[PDB]
Amino acid sequence: MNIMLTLLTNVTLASLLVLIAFWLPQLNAYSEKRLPFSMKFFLVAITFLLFDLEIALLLPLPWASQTNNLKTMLTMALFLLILLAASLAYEWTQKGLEW
Amino acid sequence: MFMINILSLIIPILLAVAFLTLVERKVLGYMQLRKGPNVVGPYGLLQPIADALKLFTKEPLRPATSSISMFIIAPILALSLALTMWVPLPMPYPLINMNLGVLFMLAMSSLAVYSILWSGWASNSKYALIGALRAVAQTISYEVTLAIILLSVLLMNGSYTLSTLITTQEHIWMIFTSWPLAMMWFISTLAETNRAPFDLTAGPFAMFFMAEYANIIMMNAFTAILFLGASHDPHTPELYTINFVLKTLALTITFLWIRASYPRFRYDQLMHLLWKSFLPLTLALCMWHISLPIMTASIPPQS
Amino acid sequence: MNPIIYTTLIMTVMSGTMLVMISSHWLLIWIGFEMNLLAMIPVLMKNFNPRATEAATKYFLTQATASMMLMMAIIINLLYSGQWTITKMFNPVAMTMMTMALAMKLGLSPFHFWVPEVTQGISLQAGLLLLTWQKLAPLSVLCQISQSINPNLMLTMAMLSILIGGWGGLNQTQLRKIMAYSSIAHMGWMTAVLPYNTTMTILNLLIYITMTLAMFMLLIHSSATTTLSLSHTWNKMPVITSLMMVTLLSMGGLPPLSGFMPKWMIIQEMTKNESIIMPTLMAMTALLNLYFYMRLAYSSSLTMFPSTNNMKMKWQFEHTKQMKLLPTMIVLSTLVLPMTPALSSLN
Amino acid sequence: GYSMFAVGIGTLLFGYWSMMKWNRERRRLQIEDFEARIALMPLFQAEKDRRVLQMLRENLEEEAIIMKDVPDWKVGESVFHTTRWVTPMMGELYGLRTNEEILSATYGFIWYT
Amino acid sequence: PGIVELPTLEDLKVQEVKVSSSVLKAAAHHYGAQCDKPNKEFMLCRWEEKDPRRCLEEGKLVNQCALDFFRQIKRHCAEPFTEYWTCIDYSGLQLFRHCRKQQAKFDECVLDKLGWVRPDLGELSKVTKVKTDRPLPENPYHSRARPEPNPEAEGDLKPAKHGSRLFFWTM
Amino acid sequence: AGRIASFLKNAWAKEPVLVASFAIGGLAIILPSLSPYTNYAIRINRATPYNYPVPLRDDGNMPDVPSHPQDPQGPSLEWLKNL
Amino acid sequence: PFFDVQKRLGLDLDRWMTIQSAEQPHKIPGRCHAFEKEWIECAHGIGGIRAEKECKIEFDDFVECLLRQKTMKRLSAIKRQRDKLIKEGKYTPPPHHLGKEDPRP
Amino acid sequence: MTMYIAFILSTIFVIGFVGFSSKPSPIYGGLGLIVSGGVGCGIVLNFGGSFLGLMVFLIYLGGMLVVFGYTTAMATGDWVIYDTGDSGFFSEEAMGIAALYSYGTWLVIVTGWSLLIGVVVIMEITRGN
Amino acid sequence: MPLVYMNIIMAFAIALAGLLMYRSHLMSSLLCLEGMMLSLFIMSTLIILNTHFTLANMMPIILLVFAACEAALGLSLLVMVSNTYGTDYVQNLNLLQC
Ligand SMILES: CCCCCCCCCCCCCCCCC[C@@H](O)O[C@H](CO[C@H](O)CCCCCCCCCCCCCCC)COP(=O)(O)OCC[N+](C)(C)C
Ligand SMILES: CCCCCCCCCCCCCCCCC[C@@H](O)O[C@H](CO[C@H](O)CCCCCCCCCCCCCCC)COP(=O)(O)OCC[N+](C)(C)C
Ligand SMILES: CCCCCCCC/C=C\CCCCCCCC(=O)O[C@H](COC(=O)CCCCCCC/C=C/CCCCCCCC)COP(=O)(O)OCCN
Ligand SMILES: CCCCCCCC/C=C\CCCCCCCC(=O)O[C@H](COC(=O)CCCCCCC/C=C/CCCCCCCC)COP(=O)(O)OCCN
Repeated sequence: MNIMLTLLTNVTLASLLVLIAFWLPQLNAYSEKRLPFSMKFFLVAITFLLFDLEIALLLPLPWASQTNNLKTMLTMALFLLILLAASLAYEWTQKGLEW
Repeated sequence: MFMINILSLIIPILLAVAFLTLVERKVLGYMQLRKGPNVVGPYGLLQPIADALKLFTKEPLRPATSSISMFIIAPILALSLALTMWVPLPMPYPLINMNLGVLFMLAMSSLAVYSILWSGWASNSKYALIGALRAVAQTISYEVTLAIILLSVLLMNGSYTLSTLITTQEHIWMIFTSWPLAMMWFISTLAETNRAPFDLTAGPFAMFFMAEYANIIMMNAFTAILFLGASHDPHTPELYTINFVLKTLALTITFLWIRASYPRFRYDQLMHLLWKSFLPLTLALCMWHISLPIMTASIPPQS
Repeated sequence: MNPIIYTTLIMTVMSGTMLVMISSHWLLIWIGFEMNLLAMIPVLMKNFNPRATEAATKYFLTQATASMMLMMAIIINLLYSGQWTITKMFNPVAMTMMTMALAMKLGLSPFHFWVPEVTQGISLQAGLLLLTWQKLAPLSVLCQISQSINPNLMLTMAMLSILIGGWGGLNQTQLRKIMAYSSIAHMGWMTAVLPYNTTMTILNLLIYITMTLAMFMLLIHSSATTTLSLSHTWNKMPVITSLMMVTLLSMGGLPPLSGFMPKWMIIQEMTKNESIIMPTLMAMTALLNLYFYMRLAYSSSLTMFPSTNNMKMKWQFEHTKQMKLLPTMIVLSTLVLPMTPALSSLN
Repeated sequence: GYSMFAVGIGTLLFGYWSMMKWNRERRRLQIEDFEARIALMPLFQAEKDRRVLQMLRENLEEEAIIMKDVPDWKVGESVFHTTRWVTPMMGELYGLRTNEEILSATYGFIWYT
Repeated sequence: PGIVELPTLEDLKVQEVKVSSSVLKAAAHHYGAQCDKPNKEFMLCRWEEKDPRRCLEEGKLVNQCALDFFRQIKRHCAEPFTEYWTCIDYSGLQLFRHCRKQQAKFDECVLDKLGWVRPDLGELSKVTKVKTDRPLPENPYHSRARPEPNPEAEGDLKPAKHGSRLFFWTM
Repeated sequence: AGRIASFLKNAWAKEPVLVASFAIGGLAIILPSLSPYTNYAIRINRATPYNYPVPLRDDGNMPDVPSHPQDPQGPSLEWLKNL
Repeated sequence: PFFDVQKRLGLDLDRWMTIQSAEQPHKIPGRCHAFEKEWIECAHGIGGIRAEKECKIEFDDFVECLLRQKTMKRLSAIKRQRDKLIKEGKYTPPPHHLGKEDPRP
Repeated sequence: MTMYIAFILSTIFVIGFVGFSSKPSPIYGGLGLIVSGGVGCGIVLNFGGSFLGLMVFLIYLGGMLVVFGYTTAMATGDWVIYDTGDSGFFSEEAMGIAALYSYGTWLVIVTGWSLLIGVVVIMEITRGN
Repeated sequence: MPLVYMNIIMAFAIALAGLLMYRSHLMSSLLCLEGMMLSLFIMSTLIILNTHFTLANMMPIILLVFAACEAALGLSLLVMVSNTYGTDYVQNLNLLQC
């Protein structure tokens, strides 16, 4: 409830300020007188998406450290990070990071 | 007495980002062997008021041919995110105490690029669209490293709670435990907020400017809390508040100093810098920080 | 593509199918399907061209929709019974939706429209892999839950598949579309015996895989895509045309060739359950498959079509690359009727 | 060149040692707090059982009063074939209570920030 | 199917412990050390019976024992305990680390008066044994009778009679 | 031996970031299997009481199970205190 | 079809997540642990058909625990009748249900 | 009771799905998708799954729908199902999710391999030729 | 079965209908697929959290990951189509026919 009130207050204040800034100069009358589609941008977007997915996999590490299976958890975390590094390396060597 | 707290957290932030422009002009002027604004008011103190009044009384240059919907939506989202990204912060007691505060900050920072995307799309120009695309790509690329560094550092904290960061650094700053991660985090915050050397690019313009400067102050306060902890005495929080504010101001002055003291990167140069210098080191240091508590039997408590 | 990358993608496709077949969790089965779909796309796009891209995007759209439907069915089944193990579905709506998802994955009618176009756009090698290997995971999943599937839905979809394959095969001229419609009809035949005996389903799957592997390898050997390109083959390698005609006769269900073993056996099983009208209908429908196979045989081997002068130069050069297991595939798809009882091996 | 790397590594090692000691102390404090909670648990369990049973009894009394006119209603009829004790839902306890405590019970922990 | 049985409100009446959470946390260690036997009996009964309605007497016993413990504390060491729980109460997290000094004063006072030794680290979390005369419940799950298993017949394999017997195949 | 040293010297020039990253990653992979404190970390994790310890029913044949928390029987956390 | 590699090798690749009552972390119990345990023990080594026919009581209780349809129906009926009576005016709620009660710890 | 806040959020979710399901001007359908995703995250957070809701709000909105918008621009009744007891001194959702590394070794292996193969597949497809 | 689950399944059905309608703009088809995925995530999360099936909390995250990967794949294909035609209208994919 408190966070909902905070978000509503923030949005309301921002909207009110924007509209008053937009309408204060509007009271006074005045004169009132493609193809390229670069592939590199799409490639960097896709790379960001995939690395974001791997980061999502990596996120629960702070709570994963208390399991009594420290060897298995450590092996799995290092496996995930090694796969992330290997994906980056494959993208690097095959000229996937060129402008 | 909750709305009072929200207003007392919102209005001072806006005043701070109002006077940050004056402080930045003065600092750059004195670094460039001149004086900043010192005619309007005693020492330029009335300059932000004059700038705001001039901006709000100037006619807006609405394209009259674009999508007015997204054109008016984008500043709303930018300012709303900039203001709502302050509530988890403990100084020293957060306004809203959340278990997963850091993830909330990361999520809002990730959402921040929608304003850039929509402003570029609604600008109705191919050049503006290209600029927006470059800005979006840079922001997301650097936010990847932001997230990785954040989780790697929090591995020594115990959880995602922001308040616990005060307890972790009670005896020693986190700057000494991991300085390389801190330096890469500082550069990532510089590049995320579009600041030199990474700044390739009436009403809504002022809206965007306030959002950007509020993001600057937020990022610097977050870095101060995360890496430069202050002693917290429960019976007198004013000491912690003073220390935290001083560290935030020092980091902001460092931001202005860095802007004034360096040339700017190219787009491809900064993309290369990230993808080929920060990300490999970030992965290596994340592995090191995963393995370190198990090596030294110093796993943080909370779970 | 690089040979190492191609080998890795093929291993990933096989690993996804294996994960689907050897897993006892619905989530792991869905993961296996996703891995199969993810690695299968570049195999279609090995020879880059607009037709391959369009076929690949059609295949991706259909498979993604099927996977989403399958996941929704899994979610509903979990909701109405907190079980993840692949067993009795415990819900009618979940079973119906999962049946539609597996029909989309398999290609049974009326979800059959994508098969002819995807087969036509993509190459012969890609088509061969898609036609035989892809069927193994959905068929295994259907066999694992055959005790819960509604006989009405499966039987009507199988009948519609047989009818549609038989009718659509008559019109086509390109060989790849003929193979697509043949696959549709064979799967209509094969899924009709799922509620009764899954061993017959597996036996029909094995026989069909052998026959279509042999026919696709023969089509690759004599690089023919349209009917006339196949008619030109007799002037260079008559043995290939003769073997192809024998395999085509086998694929039509003519005894004593191997292709008669499944149909016959399948009919027998549906006669044990007092189902008489349907096997008769499917036999008279498979007569249409026989008809267009016979037309292809007339065009290819039993008559000598006009040749071309330049073909003389092709007389001097031999096939540099020989594909192993082609003679074995032909023999297994033509002369294994006398060993029919070996189906008791629960193959 | 060597001196800068040596200084950096020395700072890293000092920070690691200090954090090791502090984190071990935090582990000990956490164990102490958990032991205090463990010592306090049985009283809380007893009070919770008593409160749940009292709420169920009050709901049963109200059901007996209200359902008096419904013809085929059996007051306090279980919906499970087994006779084993089954933990009641939130609605089984706060079904007939006022709305504010319904909201408190269902949403207070989530909404408390 | 069936009628649930619930104890009358007179069966749930007991002298409640009317102290706040901080007061309970201040004396949690000594309460656990001294009042251990009724607490352990109640908790074992709760875990074995799997039914709140079969453990009312142990709940009343633990309430009474806690009241006796707090009455002793009030009689002997009221003021140091008051200071200690006030300090514990002030903090938001109610941390023991904040005011070890007041805790030391309270511990020494209660060791002087009642001779109580504060349990060390790793002692209140031990698993213990309880000697009780309550009979072990024979079927706490109220389960039915398990259905009879399949015959699972056995024997020596013999060759199939007349082979496969599949149509005309004689082998 | 000489070729490997020459290659490492070459990589340490004009590419120090990759060398540092690989060295740190290799150290993080290798070291935990050699450190003697990892078993201490496992024991510390095991010693944290998250759930209520349910007492066992006494039958007269449990000498290793203490009857009171103060009793000497049972696991002790003196090793943790000394750390 | 189903090549049971796990049971052949005893690997336990994916069997721990199949059911609610199988070794949860920190021994956190499922909401319907008891009912699922009862049904599983009823239907083990019996076969699909016999388990469906004979252990229907346990499965019905399990589904009732999972979805609580009958409990919702009963509570809705009670609430509707109480609303009708309070509309006619023959029923008044006690202080306990009006917030005027004496709360207990 | 808050006018069935779960029901209000579910209805707003359905309204957003209807709005973006008509597929008008794919950028506007995207905007409807962000609205629906925000409402769904609100539902999940209200239910009690804070980590999963924040997971949606971070991954889905920040990365995946952002990539969607990037590519587009480049071109032309309740409250009764709940529990009764407590979770102890931890959050059950966080423990279950963090059990991915100690229990779900198979899941981690297959997901990592799938992601690596996805990288390879994307490079192969976008290579061109 | 409460109204929340009914509304979620209704949302999934609406998204499926939108995907199958196919007016134009294959990007809209991908958006409909991802709306279906989001509905699946919400429903699975609610079901798993309601029953305290702790070990199943892994399932949504995993799901999301895989689904997002598919989305990426789909986008790639879309791009190629545009690079061959200049635009992503669905009616342009008519070279292959039954
Ligand atoms: C043309 C006809 C098809 C031919 C197919 C190719 C022939 C070559 C294949 C080489 C051997 C195949 C298998 C390799 C042996 C080891 C694998 C073995 O362990 O698998 C066993 C099983 O063995 C195979 O199933 C038998 C393979 C034999 C296939 C031939 C039967 C064809 C019948 C009609 C044609 C007669 C033969 C013609 C010449 C080959 C385990 O069975 P099980 O895990 O417990 O049950 C799983 C099935 N369920 C789930 C339905 C219950
Ligand atoms: C066995 C066959 C080997 C050859 C064939 C390989 C086929 C494909 C490769 C994938 C199969 C690998 C098998 C791994 C199965 C995981 C389960 C098993 O390993 O036990 C685990 C043991 O963990 C091991 O550390 C697994 C490490 C293996 C992962 C490292 C390398 C994996 C590479 C596999 C291919 C992936 C892509 C290629 C990478 C190079 C569980 O540990 P445990 O503590 O008892 O149980 C915890 C649960 N509790 C809490 C109930 C007790
Ligand atoms: C015994 C076990 C010990 C464990 C090992 C740990 C030790 C690790 C030792 C090495 C770690 C060092 C990592 C530091 C980060 C490296 C970044 C980097 O290398 O990038 C630079 C580039 O970095 C930059 O130039 C960025 C400049 C951006 C402007 C900022 C100027 C810096 C001045 C500001 C002060 C920084 C403040 C830091 C403290 C912040 C407080 C919170 C190199 O790029 P190039 O020159 O192009 O070379 C690559 C091609 N060969
Ligand atoms: C087994 C551990 C693995 C995990 C740890 C590392 C994780 C993350 C780090 C790796 C991320 C991806 C790396 C991708 C590698 C790509 C290599 C490459 O192609 O780069 C070459 C250049 O790189 C090389 O020279 C080859 C590799 C460099 C050295 C590799 C490691 C050397 C040995 C490491 C260990 C050192 C010895 C240990 C000493 C211990 C202390 C005494 C091309 O240069 P460009 O940048 O493209 O050109 C720009 C200028 N025109």
